[PDB]
Amino acid sequence: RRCIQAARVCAVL
Amino acid sequence: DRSFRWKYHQFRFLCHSNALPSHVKISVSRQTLFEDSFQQIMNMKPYDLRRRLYIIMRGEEGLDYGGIAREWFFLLSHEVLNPMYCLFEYAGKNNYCLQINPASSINPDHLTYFRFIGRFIAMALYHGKFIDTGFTLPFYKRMLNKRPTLKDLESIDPEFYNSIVWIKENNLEECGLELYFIQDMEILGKVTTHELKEGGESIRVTEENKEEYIMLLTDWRFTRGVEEQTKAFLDGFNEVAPLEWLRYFDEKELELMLCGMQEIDMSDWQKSTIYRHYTKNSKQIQWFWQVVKEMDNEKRIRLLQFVTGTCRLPVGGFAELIGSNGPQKFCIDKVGKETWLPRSHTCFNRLDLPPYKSYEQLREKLLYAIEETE
Ligand SMILES: *CC(=O)Nc1ccc(NC(=O)C*)cc1
Ligand SMILES: [Zn+2]
Repeated sequence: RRCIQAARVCAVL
Repeated sequence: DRSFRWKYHQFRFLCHSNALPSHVKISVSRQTLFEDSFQQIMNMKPYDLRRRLYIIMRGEEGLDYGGIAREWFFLLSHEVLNPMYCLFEYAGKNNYCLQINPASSINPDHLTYFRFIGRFIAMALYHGKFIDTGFTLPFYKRMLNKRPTLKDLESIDPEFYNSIVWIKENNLEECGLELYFIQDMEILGKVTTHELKEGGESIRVTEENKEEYIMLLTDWRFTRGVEEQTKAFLDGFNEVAPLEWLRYFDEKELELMLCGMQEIDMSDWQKSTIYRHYTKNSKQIQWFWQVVKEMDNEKRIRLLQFVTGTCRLPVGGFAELIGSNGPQKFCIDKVGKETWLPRSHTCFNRLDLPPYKSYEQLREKLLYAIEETE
Protein backbone atom coordinates (compact mmCIF):
# COMPACT_ATOMS: atom_id res chain seq x y z
CA ARG A 1 0.00 0.00 0.00
CA ARG A 2 2.30 2.65 1.37
CA CYS A 3 4.66 -0.03 2.56
CA ILE A 4 4.77 -1.23 -1.04
CA GLN A 5 6.70 1.91 -1.94
CA ALA A 6 8.90 1.85 1.16
CA ALA A 7 10.10 -1.61 0.13
CA ARG A 8 10.77 -0.22 -3.36
CA VAL A 9 12.57 2.82 -1.94
CA CYS A 10 14.51 0.54 0.42
CA ALA A 11 15.76 -1.66 -2.42
CA VAL A 12 16.78 1.32 -4.56
CA LEU A 13 18.64 3.13 -1.77
CA ASP B 1 24.38 38.87 -12.55
CA ARG B 2 27.22 38.88 -15.11
CA SER B 3 26.59 37.94 -18.72
CA PHE B 4 28.18 35.04 -20.62
CA ARG B 5 29.81 37.40 -23.13
CA TRP B 6 31.44 39.30 -20.28
CA LYS B 7 32.59 36.06 -18.67
CA TYR B 8 33.97 34.82 -21.99
CA HIS B 9 35.90 38.06 -22.50
CA GLN B 10 37.26 37.94 -18.94
CA PHE B 11 38.44 34.33 -19.33
CA ARG B 12 39.90 34.74 -22.83
CA PHE B 13 41.63 37.90 -21.60
CA LEU B 14 43.21 35.97 -18.72
CA CYS B 15 44.40 33.30 -21.15
CA HIS B 16 45.81 35.87 -23.57
CA SER B 17 47.44 37.45 -20.49
CA ASN B 18 49.29 34.23 -19.50
CA ALA B 19 50.49 33.15 -22.97
CA LEU B 20 54.03 32.03 -23.80
CA PRO B 21 55.97 32.67 -27.04
CA SER B 22 57.04 30.19 -29.72
CA HIS B 23 55.29 26.90 -30.46
CA VAL B 24 55.00 23.17 -29.81
CA LYS B 25 54.76 20.54 -32.55
CA ILE B 26 52.53 17.49 -32.06
CA SER B 27 52.77 14.80 -34.75
CA VAL B 28 50.04 12.18 -35.18
CA SER B 29 48.70 9.79 -37.79
CA ARG B 30 45.00 9.08 -38.16
CA GLN B 31 45.53 5.41 -37.21
CA THR B 32 47.52 6.06 -34.01
CA LEU B 33 45.82 9.31 -33.06
CA PHE B 34 45.31 8.51 -29.38
CA GLU B 35 48.70 6.91 -28.69
CA ASP B 36 50.73 9.53 -30.56
CA SER B 37 48.83 12.35 -28.85
CA PHE B 38 49.11 10.74 -25.41
CA GLN B 39 52.87 10.42 -25.58
CA GLN B 40 53.69 13.69 -27.08
CA ILE B 41 51.46 15.72 -24.79
CA MET B 42 52.40 13.82 -21.62
CA ASN B 43 56.16 14.10 -22.22
CA MET B 44 55.79 17.87 -22.75
CA LYS B 45 55.82 20.39 -20.01
CA PRO B 46 52.25 21.49 -19.17
CA TYR B 47 52.77 25.25 -19.59
CA ASP B 48 54.34 24.65 -23.00
CA LEU B 49 50.87 23.54 -24.10
CA ARG B 50 49.89 27.21 -23.83
CA ARG B 51 52.21 28.01 -26.72
CA ARG B 52 50.99 28.00 -30.29
CA LEU B 53 50.02 24.46 -31.29
CA TYR B 54 51.38 23.06 -34.54
CA ILE B 55 49.51 19.79 -35.09
CA ILE B 56 50.85 17.68 -37.95
CA MET B 57 48.45 15.09 -39.29
CA ARG B 58 51.25 13.05 -40.83
CA GLY B 59 50.25 12.05 -44.33
CA GLU B 60 47.40 14.54 -44.73
CA GLU B 61 48.71 17.61 -46.53
CA GLY B 62 45.70 19.88 -46.75
CA LEU B 63 46.93 21.81 -43.70
CA ASP B 64 45.99 25.15 -42.06
CA TYR B 65 47.32 25.17 -38.50
CA GLY B 66 44.08 26.37 -36.96
CA GLY B 67 42.13 23.92 -39.12
CA ILE B 68 44.17 20.84 -38.36
CA ALA B 69 44.07 21.79 -34.68
CA ARG B 70 40.29 22.14 -34.98
CA GLU B 71 40.00 18.69 -36.56
CA TRP B 72 42.46 17.11 -34.10
CA PHE B 73 40.57 18.34 -31.02
CA PHE B 74 37.33 16.88 -32.43
CA LEU B 75 38.69 13.48 -33.45
CA LEU B 76 40.62 12.91 -30.22
CA SER B 77 37.68 14.02 -28.04
CA HIS B 78 35.86 11.01 -29.54
CA GLU B 79 38.79 8.60 -29.47
CA VAL B 80 39.16 8.88 -25.68
CA LEU B 81 35.72 7.22 -25.54
CA ASN B 82 37.00 4.03 -27.21
CA PRO B 83 35.88 1.09 -25.00
CA MET B 84 39.26 -0.61 -25.42
CA TYR B 85 40.73 1.96 -23.01
CA CYS B 86 38.02 1.15 -20.40
CA LEU B 87 38.02 4.77 -19.18
CA PHE B 88 34.39 5.77 -19.73
CA GLU B 89 30.90 4.31 -19.72
CA TYR B 90 27.30 5.50 -20.00
CA ALA B 91 24.78 5.62 -17.15
CA GLY B 92 21.97 4.94 -19.64
CA LYS B 93 21.16 3.26 -22.93
CA ASN B 94 22.26 4.45 -26.36
CA ASN B 95 25.31 6.26 -24.97
CA TYR B 96 23.21 8.44 -22.65
CA CYS B 97 24.97 10.33 -19.85
CA LEU B 98 28.74 9.75 -20.00
CA GLN B 99 30.52 8.96 -16.74
CA ILE B 100 33.92 7.64 -15.64
CA ASN B 101 34.15 3.84 -15.49
CA PRO B 102 34.67 2.67 -11.87
CA ALA B 103 36.31 -0.47 -13.33
CA SER B 104 38.83 1.63 -15.32
CA SER B 105 41.71 0.30 -13.17
CA ILE B 106 41.54 -2.83 -15.35
CA ASN B 107 43.58 -0.49 -17.54
CA PRO B 108 46.75 -0.15 -15.42
CA ASP B 109 47.56 3.30 -16.84
CA HIS B 110 44.06 4.71 -16.37
CA LEU B 111 45.11 7.44 -13.92
CA THR B 112 47.78 8.63 -16.36
CA TYR B 113 45.31 8.53 -19.26
CA PHE B 114 42.83 10.58 -17.21
CA ARG B 115 45.48 13.18 -16.39
CA PHE B 116 46.14 13.32 -20.14
CA ILE B 117 42.45 13.88 -20.88
CA GLY B 118 42.53 16.62 -18.26
CA ARG B 119 45.39 18.34 -20.09
CA PHE B 120 43.58 17.92 -23.42
CA ILE B 121 40.39 19.60 -22.20
CA ALA B 122 42.36 22.54 -20.75
CA MET B 123 44.25 22.85 -24.03
CA ALA B 124 40.90 23.12 -25.81
CA LEU B 125 39.65 25.93 -23.54
CA TYR B 126 42.99 27.72 -23.50
CA HIS B 127 43.20 27.78 -27.30
CA GLY B 128 39.47 28.37 -27.81
CA LYS B 129 38.99 25.02 -29.55
CA PHE B 130 36.04 22.70 -29.22
CA ILE B 131 35.50 19.08 -28.19
CA ASP B 132 32.62 16.63 -28.60
CA THR B 133 33.28 14.29 -25.69
CA GLY B 134 29.86 14.80 -24.11
CA PHE B 135 30.61 15.40 -20.44
CA THR B 136 27.50 15.98 -18.39
CA LEU B 137 26.65 19.12 -16.46
CA PRO B 138 27.45 17.41 -13.10
CA PHE B 139 30.93 16.63 -14.48
CA TYR B 140 31.30 20.32 -15.36
CA LYS B 141 29.94 21.23 -11.92
CA ARG B 142 32.86 19.32 -10.37
CA MET B 143 35.30 21.35 -12.51
CA LEU B 144 33.74 24.51 -11.02
CA ASN B 145 33.77 23.22 -7.42
CA LYS B 146 29.97 22.91 -7.49
CA ARG B 147 28.46 20.06 -5.53
CA PRO B 148 25.87 17.92 -7.35
CA THR B 149 22.29 18.48 -6.24
CA LEU B 150 19.16 16.44 -5.70
CA LYS B 151 17.89 17.65 -9.08
CA ASP B 152 21.04 16.34 -10.80
CA LEU B 153 20.28 12.76 -9.72
CA GLU B 154 17.25 12.69 -12.02
CA SER B 155 19.58 13.05 -15.03
CA ILE B 156 21.61 9.90 -14.20
CA ASP B 157 19.16 7.82 -12.19
CA PRO B 158 15.49 8.90 -12.11
CA GLU B 159 14.50 5.96 -9.91
CA PHE B 160 17.16 6.85 -7.34
CA TYR B 161 15.95 10.47 -7.48
CA ASN B 162 12.34 9.41 -6.88
CA SER B 163 13.27 7.17 -3.95
CA ILE B 164 15.13 10.06 -2.33
CA VAL B 165 12.20 12.44 -2.92
CA TRP B 166 9.83 9.90 -1.36
CA ILE B 167 12.03 9.72 1.74
CA LYS B 168 12.27 13.50 1.69
CA GLU B 169 8.48 13.97 1.77
CA ASN B 170 7.29 11.04 3.92
CA ASN B 171 7.51 10.15 7.62
CA LEU B 172 10.25 7.57 8.18
CA GLU B 173 9.05 6.74 11.70
CA GLU B 174 5.62 5.96 10.16
CA CYS B 175 6.44 3.38 7.47
CA GLY B 176 8.92 0.89 8.83
CA LEU B 177 11.69 1.90 6.42
CA GLU B 178 15.04 0.56 7.65
CA LEU B 179 18.10 2.20 6.07
CA TYR B 180 21.60 2.82 7.39
CA PHE B 181 24.44 5.23 6.62
CA ILE B 182 26.37 2.68 4.53
CA GLN B 183 26.48 1.65 0.86
CA ASP B 184 27.52 -1.49 -1.01
CA MET B 185 29.90 -1.29 -3.94
CA GLU B 186 31.09 -4.02 -6.33
CA ILE B 187 33.96 -3.13 -8.68
CA LEU B 188 35.69 -5.79 -10.80
CA GLY B 189 34.22 -8.56 -8.65
CA LYS B 190 35.53 -7.01 -5.38
CA VAL B 191 32.63 -5.95 -3.12
CA THR B 192 33.40 -3.07 -0.71
CA THR B 193 31.38 -1.10 1.83
CA HIS B 194 31.56 2.68 2.26
CA GLU B 195 30.42 4.43 5.43
CA LEU B 196 28.65 7.72 4.66
CA LYS B 197 29.90 9.07 8.00
CA GLU B 198 31.99 7.67 10.84
CA GLY B 199 30.14 4.75 12.37
CA GLY B 200 27.39 4.89 9.74
CA GLU B 201 27.10 1.10 9.72
CA SER B 202 25.30 1.39 13.07
CA ILE B 203 23.54 4.73 12.48
CA ARG B 204 19.97 4.24 11.28
CA VAL B 205 18.11 6.78 9.16
CA THR B 206 15.38 8.64 11.10
CA GLU B 207 13.32 11.77 10.56
CA GLU B 208 16.01 13.64 12.54
CA ASN B 209 18.74 12.03 10.34
CA LYS B 210 17.03 12.44 6.96
CA GLU B 211 18.47 15.64 5.49
CA GLU B 212 22.06 14.72 6.34
CA TYR B 213 21.58 11.22 4.93
CA ILE B 214 20.13 12.60 1.68
CA MET B 215 22.97 15.03 0.99
CA LEU B 216 25.66 12.49 1.89
CA LEU B 217 23.94 9.90 -0.33
CA THR B 218 23.53 12.40 -3.18
CA ASP B 219 27.24 13.18 -3.22
CA TRP B 220 28.08 9.47 -2.97
CA ARG B 221 25.88 8.63 -5.97
CA PHE B 222 28.07 10.86 -8.17
CA THR B 223 31.51 10.13 -6.64
CA ARG B 224 31.47 6.37 -5.92
CA GLY B 225 34.41 4.47 -7.42
CA VAL B 226 35.68 7.36 -9.57
CA GLU B 227 37.33 9.57 -6.94
CA GLU B 228 40.91 8.79 -8.02
CA GLN B 229 40.17 9.02 -11.74
CA THR B 230 38.37 12.33 -11.24
CA LYS B 231 41.30 13.71 -9.22
CA ALA B 232 43.71 12.74 -12.00
CA PHE B 233 41.57 14.54 -14.59
CA LEU B 234 41.35 17.74 -12.53
CA ASP B 235 45.10 17.76 -11.90
CA GLY B 236 45.81 17.34 -15.61
CA PHE B 237 43.51 20.25 -16.42
CA ASN B 238 44.87 22.46 -13.63
CA GLU B 239 48.45 21.90 -14.80
CA VAL B 240 47.53 23.67 -18.06
CA ALA B 241 44.69 26.08 -17.24
CA PRO B 242 44.21 26.93 -13.54
CA LEU B 243 40.76 25.82 -12.46
CA GLU B 244 40.66 29.20 -10.65
CA TRP B 245 40.12 30.83 -14.06
CA LEU B 246 36.63 29.30 -14.30
CA ARG B 247 35.38 31.09 -11.15
CA TYR B 248 32.60 33.03 -12.90
CA PHE B 249 31.08 30.34 -15.16
CA ASP B 250 28.18 28.06 -14.36
CA GLU B 251 28.09 24.47 -15.60
CA LYS B 252 25.90 25.24 -18.63
CA GLU B 253 28.19 28.12 -19.65
CA LEU B 254 31.28 25.94 -19.22
CA GLU B 255 29.72 23.33 -21.51
CA LEU B 256 29.29 26.03 -24.19
CA MET B 257 32.90 27.16 -23.85
CA LEU B 258 34.00 23.61 -24.71
CA CYS B 259 31.30 22.69 -27.25
CA GLY B 260 30.86 25.93 -29.15
CA MET B 261 27.64 27.73 -29.98
CA GLN B 262 25.81 26.66 -33.10
CA GLU B 263 22.66 28.13 -34.65
CA ILE B 264 19.56 26.19 -33.59
CA ASP B 265 17.16 25.05 -36.32
CA MET B 266 13.75 26.35 -35.21
CA SER B 267 11.88 24.18 -37.74
CA ASP B 268 13.67 20.99 -36.66
CA TRP B 269 12.76 21.86 -33.05
CA GLN B 270 9.03 22.42 -33.63
CA LYS B 271 8.55 19.46 -35.98
CA SER B 272 10.16 17.10 -33.47
CA THR B 273 8.37 18.35 -30.32
CA ILE B 274 5.73 16.10 -28.76
CA TYR B 275 3.08 17.03 -26.24
CA ARG B 276 1.44 15.62 -23.12
CA HIS B 277 -2.01 16.91 -22.12
CA TYR B 278 -1.17 19.92 -24.28
CA THR B 279 -1.31 19.76 -28.06
CA LYS B 280 0.28 21.87 -30.77
CA ASN B 281 -2.99 23.85 -30.67
CA SER B 282 -2.91 24.73 -26.97
CA LYS B 283 -2.99 28.29 -25.63
CA GLN B 284 0.20 27.93 -23.61
CA ILE B 285 2.07 26.02 -26.35
CA GLN B 286 1.55 28.71 -28.97
CA TRP B 287 2.71 31.19 -26.32
CA PHE B 288 5.77 29.01 -25.63
CA TRP B 289 6.90 29.13 -29.25
CA GLN B 290 6.43 32.91 -29.41
CA VAL B 291 8.76 33.24 -26.43
CA VAL B 292 11.28 30.98 -28.15
CA LYS B 293 10.92 32.91 -31.43
CA GLU B 294 11.68 36.15 -29.59
CA MET B 295 14.77 34.64 -27.95
CA ASP B 296 18.18 35.12 -29.46
CA ASN B 297 20.19 31.99 -30.20
CA GLU B 298 22.11 32.15 -26.91
CA LYS B 299 18.87 31.93 -24.93
CA ARG B 300 17.52 29.09 -27.07
CA ILE B 301 20.60 26.99 -26.30
CA ARG B 302 20.00 27.79 -22.64
CA LEU B 303 16.42 26.52 -23.02
CA LEU B 304 17.81 23.36 -24.64
CA GLN B 305 20.21 22.84 -21.72
CA PHE B 306 17.48 23.42 -19.13
CA VAL B 307 15.14 20.80 -20.61
CA THR B 308 17.55 18.19 -22.08
CA GLY B 309 20.61 18.67 -19.88
CA THR B 310 22.95 19.61 -22.74
CA CYS B 311 23.49 21.95 -25.68
CA ARG B 312 24.58 19.04 -27.90
CA LEU B 313 22.32 17.73 -30.63
CA PRO B 314 22.59 14.25 -32.20
CA VAL B 315 23.10 13.48 -35.85
CA GLY B 316 19.69 13.95 -37.39
CA GLY B 317 18.50 16.74 -35.15
CA PHE B 318 15.64 16.89 -32.70
CA ALA B 319 13.89 13.79 -34.08
CA GLU B 320 16.79 11.68 -32.73
CA LEU B 321 16.85 12.99 -29.13
CA ILE B 322 17.76 10.44 -26.47
CA GLY B 323 16.51 10.03 -22.92
CA SER B 324 17.41 7.76 -20.00
CA ASN B 325 15.04 5.01 -21.19
CA GLY B 326 15.73 5.30 -24.92
CA PRO B 327 14.65 7.62 -27.74
CA GLN B 328 12.77 10.57 -26.31
CA LYS B 329 11.75 13.64 -28.31
CA PHE B 330 11.54 17.09 -26.74
CA CYS B 331 8.27 17.03 -24.79
CA ILE B 332 6.01 19.64 -23.16
CA ASP B 333 3.59 18.50 -20.43
CA LYS B 334 0.72 20.39 -18.73
CA VAL B 335 1.89 19.99 -15.12
CA GLY B 336 1.84 22.33 -12.13
CA LYS B 337 -0.07 25.32 -10.87
CA GLU B 338 0.02 28.87 -12.21
CA THR B 339 2.09 29.85 -9.16
CA TRP B 340 4.91 27.41 -9.98
CA LEU B 341 7.85 27.95 -12.29
CA PRO B 342 8.45 25.61 -15.23
CA ARG B 343 10.56 22.65 -14.17
CA SER B 344 12.45 20.18 -16.34
CA HIS B 345 12.89 16.40 -16.23
CA THR B 346 16.07 16.13 -18.30
CA CYS B 347 15.94 12.31 -18.31
CA PHE B 348 12.68 12.50 -20.30
CA ASN B 349 13.60 15.74 -22.12
CA ARG B 350 10.42 17.14 -20.60
CA LEU B 351 9.32 20.66 -19.72
CA ASP B 352 6.51 20.79 -17.15
CA LEU B 353 4.81 23.93 -18.45
CA PRO B 354 2.06 25.10 -16.06
CA PRO B 355 -1.21 26.34 -17.57
CA TYR B 356 -0.33 30.01 -17.29
CA LYS B 357 -2.95 32.74 -17.46
CA SER B 358 -1.22 35.10 -19.93
CA TYR B 359 1.56 35.36 -22.49
CA GLU B 360 3.35 37.88 -20.24
CA GLN B 361 3.15 35.46 -17.30
CA LEU B 362 4.59 32.55 -19.27
CA ARG B 363 7.34 34.70 -20.81
CA GLU B 364 8.62 36.02 -17.48
CA LYS B 365 8.43 32.69 -15.63
CA LEU B 366 10.01 30.76 -18.50
CA LEU B 367 12.88 33.23 -18.88
CA TYR B 368 13.45 33.30 -15.11
CA ALA B 369 13.64 29.50 -14.83
CA ILE B 370 16.02 29.00 -17.80
CA GLU B 371 18.38 31.56 -16.21
CA GLU B 372 18.29 30.90 -12.43
CA THR B 373 17.13 27.30 -11.85
CA GLU B 374 18.21 23.95 -13.26
C1 LIG C 1 4.18 -2.89 5.25
C2 LIG C 1 5.68 -2.63 5.46
O1 LIG C 1 6.11 -2.23 6.49
N1 LIG C 1 6.56 -2.92 4.34
C3 LIG C 1 7.99 -2.74 4.23
C4 LIG C 1 8.62 -1.58 4.65
C5 LIG C 1 10.00 -1.47 4.48
C6 LIG C 1 10.70 -2.51 3.89
N2 LIG C 1 12.14 -2.47 3.68
C7 LIG C 1 13.07 -1.76 4.53
O2 LIG C 1 12.70 -1.15 5.47
C8 LIG C 1 14.56 -1.82 4.20
C9 LIG C 1 10.05 -3.65 3.46
C10 LIG C 1 8.69 -3.76 3.63
ZN1 LIG D 1 18.60 14.41 -21.69
